[PDB]
Amino acid sequence: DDEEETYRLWKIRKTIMQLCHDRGYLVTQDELDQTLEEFKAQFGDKPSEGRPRRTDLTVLVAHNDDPTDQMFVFFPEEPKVGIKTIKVYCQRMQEENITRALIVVQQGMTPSAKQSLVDMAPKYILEQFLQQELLINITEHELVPEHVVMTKEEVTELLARYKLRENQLPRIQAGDPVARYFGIKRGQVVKIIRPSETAGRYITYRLVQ
Amino acid sequence: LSEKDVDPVRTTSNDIVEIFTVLGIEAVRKALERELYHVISFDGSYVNYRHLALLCDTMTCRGHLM
Amino acid sequence: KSMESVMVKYDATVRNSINQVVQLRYGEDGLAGESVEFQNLATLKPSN
Amino acid sequence: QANQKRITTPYMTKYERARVLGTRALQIAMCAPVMVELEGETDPLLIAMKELKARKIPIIIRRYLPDGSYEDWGVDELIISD
Amino acid sequence: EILLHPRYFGPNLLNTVKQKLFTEIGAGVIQPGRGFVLYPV
Amino acid sequence: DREVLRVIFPTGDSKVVLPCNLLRMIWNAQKIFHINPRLPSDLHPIKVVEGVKELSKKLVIVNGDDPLSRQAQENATLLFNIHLRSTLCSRRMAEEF
Repeated sequence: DDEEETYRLWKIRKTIMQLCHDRGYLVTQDELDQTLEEFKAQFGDKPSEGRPRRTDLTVLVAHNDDPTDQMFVFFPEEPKVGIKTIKVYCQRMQEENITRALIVVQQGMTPSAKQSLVDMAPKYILEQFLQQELLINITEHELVPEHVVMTKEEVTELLARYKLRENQLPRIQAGDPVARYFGIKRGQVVKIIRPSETAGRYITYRLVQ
Repeated sequence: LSEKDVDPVRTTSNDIVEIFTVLGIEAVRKALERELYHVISFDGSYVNYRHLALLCDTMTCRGHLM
Repeated sequence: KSMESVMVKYDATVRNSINQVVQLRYGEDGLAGESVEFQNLATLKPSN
Repeated sequence: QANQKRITTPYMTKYERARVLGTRALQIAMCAPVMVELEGETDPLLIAMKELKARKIPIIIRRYLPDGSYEDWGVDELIISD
Repeated sequence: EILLHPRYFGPNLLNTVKQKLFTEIGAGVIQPGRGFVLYPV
Repeated sequence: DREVLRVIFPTGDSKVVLPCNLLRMIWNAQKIFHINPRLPSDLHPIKVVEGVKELSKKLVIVNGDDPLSRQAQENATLLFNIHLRSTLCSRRMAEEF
């Protein structure tokens, strides 16, 4: 029915708010807790023949530590995205001066679009999420422990304490579902904190590779 | 996990490659220990955790299923 | 054939031949498996 | 490394006890001077255990850390438990 | 690199490593499987 | 510590594996020192509090005063220290042991 698309759009949005907050962007509690009824009261009943059309529920958020560090989240009208869309969003990122965006791709992208994100990568960081990758916050799953991105000062103190080299840490691939959720990139480190049935708590470090 | 009224926190599979693709290397590190525990403990036997843990760490320290 | 080098170092880390870290303490815990015993927590189960 | 900043445990490991006794026994068998009054003992491996419990064995243990550094521990400096 | 036989591991050890070197001081590594100690000089 | 345990053991299974059997060591002490449990004890309850604090500082698995070392030192011994405080507490040393 027309309501399943409204339920999807809300549930995807709620996950993105939690993701933005987990990245450290300033998200208001009223948007983190937003119910389907309040989402429907803001954006309308059905997106086909109605107000919550794609692009309309685009999101923009600013970082907690700096007001100029800002990130878009886009919900393309193209079910499979082309360069036609990405280059427009790059222009908007130039105009509004926004270095990051998330593209909530419905079904996929053309290979040239997938390449273009790397061809732009050091300039504008674009990251793709499939619609089905956001219907659940996988970090709320009981198997997924708490992941914390370390700062370079912490990573320097870590390696000085244990006298390690980065390659001696265990590793996480940048395509890992959680490393993407935290938006992490090569050479960063995650501090992972988990309950231990022998010790009570254990802290693990993964190098991103 | 996406469906309505399914519990997205607890619902889990015994297929570990699904867990790696949906939940990643740390969920695998836990789910693998659960699977190794289940085959050992089903017949009532017991093995110290530190052996289960060390195998699951060795099979996952690389960042992917070895 | 994979685990035969995985070993506790004088750092008390567990490392392979490459000196890659497998665990920061043995068993997350630092204890030999032969000494530990089953015990009850006592505080866990009682009502308030 | 110096005597300070020793981070390895002050106990002698079982593996160190095994090799220290094995090595000191062969020394005693090779007419190495014995650091304790042997009360008619003659087996060099029981003399080595006698010397270990007296902390009289003239051996140092070089413990290698996984960074390639090392600590030198005199056998008498370690806590000996067997 | 002098090798010294365990019979010499008395007080005169260091004097002997010289007296032997002057006939033919580092850390004396004990060789595994043998009584002989190897001194670099 | 009770709320920490209820995170670590969401099932409430109190059976746990730890290095030192505290109840047996208490029973050994009761026998070694000929303790009559019907008489009042000369053990001051503050020595119970002070002693467990001073003991816990000696159960070192991670050396060094660096804060990451101390966070690891605390995490390595968390469950055993909860158990140690749950047993060598001042009241049980007066009502039970």
